[PDB]
Amino acid sequence: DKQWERFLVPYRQAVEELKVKLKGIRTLYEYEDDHSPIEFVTGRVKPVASILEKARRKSIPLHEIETMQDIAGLRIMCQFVDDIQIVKEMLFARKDFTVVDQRDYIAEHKESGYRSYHLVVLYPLQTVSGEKHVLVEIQIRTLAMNFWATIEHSLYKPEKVKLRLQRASEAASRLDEEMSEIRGVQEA
Amino acid sequence: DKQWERFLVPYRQAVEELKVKLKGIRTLYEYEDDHSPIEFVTGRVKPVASILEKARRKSIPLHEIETMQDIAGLRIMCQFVDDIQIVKEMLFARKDFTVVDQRDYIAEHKESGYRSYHLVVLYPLQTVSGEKHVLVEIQIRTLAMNFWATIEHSLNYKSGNEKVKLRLQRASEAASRLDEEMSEIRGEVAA
Amino acid sequence: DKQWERFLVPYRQAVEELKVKLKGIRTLYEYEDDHSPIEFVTGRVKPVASILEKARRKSIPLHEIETMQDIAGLRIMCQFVDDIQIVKEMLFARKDFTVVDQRDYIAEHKESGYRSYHLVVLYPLQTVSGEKHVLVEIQIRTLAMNFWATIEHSLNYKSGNIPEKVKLRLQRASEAASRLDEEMSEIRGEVA
Amino acid sequence: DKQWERFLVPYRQAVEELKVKLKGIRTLYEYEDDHSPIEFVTGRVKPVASILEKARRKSIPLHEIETMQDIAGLRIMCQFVDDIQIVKEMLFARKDFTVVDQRDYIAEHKESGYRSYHLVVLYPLQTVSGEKHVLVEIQIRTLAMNFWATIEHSLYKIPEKVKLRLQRASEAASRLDEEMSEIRGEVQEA
Ligand SMILES: Nc1nc2c(ncn2C2OC(COP(=O)(O)OP(=O)(O)OP(=O)(O)O)C(OP(=O)(O)OP(=O)(O)O)C2O)c(=O)[nH]1
Ligand SMILES: Nc1nc2c(ncn2[C@@H]2OC(COP(=O)(O)OP(=O)(O)OP(=O)(O)O)C(OP(=O)(O)OP(=O)(O)O)C2O)c(=O)[nH]1
Ligand SMILES: Nc1nc2c(ncn2[C@@H]2OC(COP(=O)(O)OP(=O)(O)OP(=O)(O)O)C(OP(=O)(O)OP(=O)(O)O)[C@H]2O)c(=O)[nH]1
Ligand SMILES: Nc1nc2c(ncn2[C@@H]2OC(COP(=O)(O)OP(=O)(O)OP(=O)(O)O)C(OP(=O)(O)OP(=O)(O)O)[C@H]2O)c(=O)[nH]1
Ligand SMILES: Nc1nc2c(ncn2[C@@H]2OC(COP(=O)(O)OP(=O)(O)OP(=O)(O)O)[C@H](OP(=O)(O)OP(=O)(O)O)[C@H]2O)c(=O)[nH]1
Ligand SMILES: Nc1nc2c(ncn2[C@H]2OC(COP(=O)(O)OP(=O)(O)OP(=O)(O)O)[C@@H](OP(=O)(O)OP(=O)(O)O)C2O)c(=O)[nH]1
Repeated sequence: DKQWERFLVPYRQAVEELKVKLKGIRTLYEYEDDHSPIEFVTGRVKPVASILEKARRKSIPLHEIETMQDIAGLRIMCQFVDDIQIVKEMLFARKDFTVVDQRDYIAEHKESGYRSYHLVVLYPLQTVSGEKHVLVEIQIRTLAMNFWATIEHSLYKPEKVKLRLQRASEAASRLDEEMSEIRGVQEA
Repeated sequence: DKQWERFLVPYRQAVEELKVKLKGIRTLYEYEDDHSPIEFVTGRVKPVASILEKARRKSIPLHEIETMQDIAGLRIMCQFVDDIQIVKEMLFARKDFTVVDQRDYIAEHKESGYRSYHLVVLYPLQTVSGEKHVLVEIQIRTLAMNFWATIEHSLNYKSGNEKVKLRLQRASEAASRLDEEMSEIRGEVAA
Repeated sequence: DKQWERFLVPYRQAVEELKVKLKGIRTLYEYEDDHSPIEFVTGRVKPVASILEKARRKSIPLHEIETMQDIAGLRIMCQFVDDIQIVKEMLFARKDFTVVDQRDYIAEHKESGYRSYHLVVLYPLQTVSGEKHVLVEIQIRTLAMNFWATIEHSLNYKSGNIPEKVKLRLQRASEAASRLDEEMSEIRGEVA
Repeated sequence: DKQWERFLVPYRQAVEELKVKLKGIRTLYEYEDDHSPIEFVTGRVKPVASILEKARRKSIPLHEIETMQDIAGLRIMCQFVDDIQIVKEMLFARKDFTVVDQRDYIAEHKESGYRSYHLVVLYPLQTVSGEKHVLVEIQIRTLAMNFWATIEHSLYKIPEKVKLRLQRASEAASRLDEEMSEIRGEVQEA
């Protein structure tokens, strides 16, 4: 299976560079103190097994899984739902990649209960031969959404429970709105 | 402060080592692939400013701030409260260090609402002199408690000044219930 | 002095980024599994101390310290001198920055015998406040040159000033070193 | 297959941990106001291919490869040959592992020209199952040795005249090392 691992080399690289780039955004507020809209950033390559599986599901020819948009992904975590908008601004203003696609599951959460902002970028990768472009999916979401989705994604490992899970999601969504509301201590 | 810097180097070394060690557990659960009892591992050394400040408001003579327990600290993050217990039992079993204090604020949350399991270890550090020991506070919490704690902590960090506080209190309670509901949903899927 | 670390934020950032970008070049050879022209890659942000010194020397006003070429630097270590050309061409082809200066102290060694290939680049750091370009110096060396340069530098960190019997020579050291590389290149040549 | 991926997990972990432990040693000198005996530190685990070919060469029966001493290896580089003694002491004085073997190829340098000090330690990895011990081979060398060792290791790709030029290249490096420390001595007298 060296075949695919050789294929994923530029995806690994793309992710590592984007980790350093985005993890450093936060670092900019670190010497003006303030409040940073970014709490932390994670990154990952879809494991080969998952890549072939999803390509069948959405019926993609092995010759064109490049068009699969989340072989490489990064995840940005914020405190408040209004930070997501701010982070959006940045990623759009950036010109070391270019935004290609977007899916707002914060406005219209999924039937599962799932909430996140997904923006797919086109990352220009420098290689020994020339210049490749790989699709990276960045996912922006609050800690609350991240709490919900991390547990739900795991359960991967019954209809009564799909419902309780959807209930839990919105419970969590209210706890979001409540902290943002609480943030009205700005009255100082 | 070049003097301070020499004081904090062992603590930084201690965070870095434990960081790598504890991500060993996560790393290991990726193979034998069930859900890892550790989601994230972070670590920080207290900034000199906060070291002096925490010192002031607890007496602690500036020649005895080695007794301050959280100069070095790691935070461990778990999906489930069940996962915390596993992580707790792993730490007590380790030979690379020694537990010397624990404060269970999951059982009895603080007045502010804060929940977390706090474990204090004595970490041995090889040096150029001989062998140094340092106190490192390991904090364990769920994604849900981590959500509350991060947000409440930041708000407090702007000075800290009423009815807001009681809403924060209830907020912790909501999160606890979300935690409980997810545990129930878990054993429900056993079936 | 808290002004300095805020000043240096974009410098470490840029260094961190080129570090990951360059190590990736190496990585593109553990799969190809042939010879990689890059063995190691390091980076530094000049200490405030060194920055201040270098400012007076080069005659750089402190409010335009930005014009200093190596506040941020990276260093790439190669096996053979020929590897240095392969990396030079690679760097010149990259479009995530642009080359603005080069100094070939390999062909024309410095007085004290220091050898290396320096190229200075203009790096496009994205930030919240828009963009920003930083001058980053990339040094390129063989292991052999690296050996000499490291040691000489550590010595030159004794009062700066230094005897002329230790000055009987490290150039001779450096010429010896230069000949080792010469030899190693030749030896390699024997492939048959 | 995956029975290997599982085998190497304690080795990759022990490497990651020692990497952090040893890199930290130089950091003790960033405010020591002295010179650090460690310049840098590298780490690797042996890729399965390499592991197999070695055991099917040194004639090691598979079912006990965990006797093979360098499945996990770190490597310490120094400026001077005097540093190597110093680091060596530290390593011996450490309590987070025990030294169990040693090969001084600086003292007695191998037909090829190979010079470096090899230290073998038993590392007590805390695992979930308990406490595993794993053999890790630490290699200490000067930059000079490293320049030579690195190039020669890669020439993996033979003429008896070439083997000899290489031998003399090792010597050349060794002298240049000695000249360096010599130069270093004269510097101290000032
Ligand atoms: N502030 C904050 N950070 C969190 C939190 N949870 C996780 N992190 C961090 O997540 C990081 C990176 O994501 P991780 O998924 O845990 O994976 P990593 O093992 O760090 O691999 P990666 O670095 O991304 O290749 C961090 O540090 P770095 O990678 O930057 O360095 P450091 O790792 O030294 O802490 C974090 O501090 C959190 O609740 N709050
Ligand atoms: N070891 C060694 N290095 C040398 C020698 N000559 C020049 N260099 C270095 O070159 C560096 C970077 O490029 P420049 O100094 O700008 O190149 P030059 O234009 O030739 O120097 P110049 O501007 O004329 O003084 C160094 O880093 P810095 O010292 O500035 O910062 P650090 O110690 O952090 O590495 C050097 O130490 C030498 O004889 N021996
Ligand atoms: N967000 C939040 N965090 C809390 C709360 N209560 C305690 N913690 C934390 O507990 C810490 C460790 O304290 P412990 O010594 O384990 O227990 P305590 O006795 O309750 O603290 P104490 O000794 O009284 O100060 C922290 O680090 P430090 O603040 O000291 O340093 P940092 O800013 O790095 O987080 C906390 O922020 C709380 O009500 N909300
Ligand atoms: N460049 C170079 N390196 C040498 C030479 N001789 C030995 N070494 C190395 O020594 C290694 C480990 O040391 P030991 O096994 O303890 O010493 P020995 O008993 O002499 O080797 P042996 O057991 O006979 O094979 C290596 O790793 P491995 O090769 O096994 O794998 P890799 O380089 O990928 O790590 C070496 O390459 C040499 O003549 N030139
Ligand atoms: N926890 C959770 N995550 C969800 C849910 N719905 C979608 N996501 C995720 O969305 C992913 C990628 O986003 P998109 O492809 O842009 O959005 P969609 O088109 O809706 O996905 P889709 O085509 O339906 O699969 C994920 O990574 P992958 O699963 O593909 O791989 P991994 O989790 O390992 O990263 C998700 O897990 C959900 O209901 N719960
Ligand atoms: N301080 C110093 N470092 C040197 C010198 N020559 C080479 N190095 C190296 O410095 C490295 C980095 O040191 P680190 O402490 O690991 O810091 P980093 O730059 O962030 O690397 P890191 O990624 O953390 O390992 C190397 O990475 P690796 O490829 O080994 O691992 P690696 O691939 O891991 O880089 C080196 O080979 C020198 O004269 N002085």
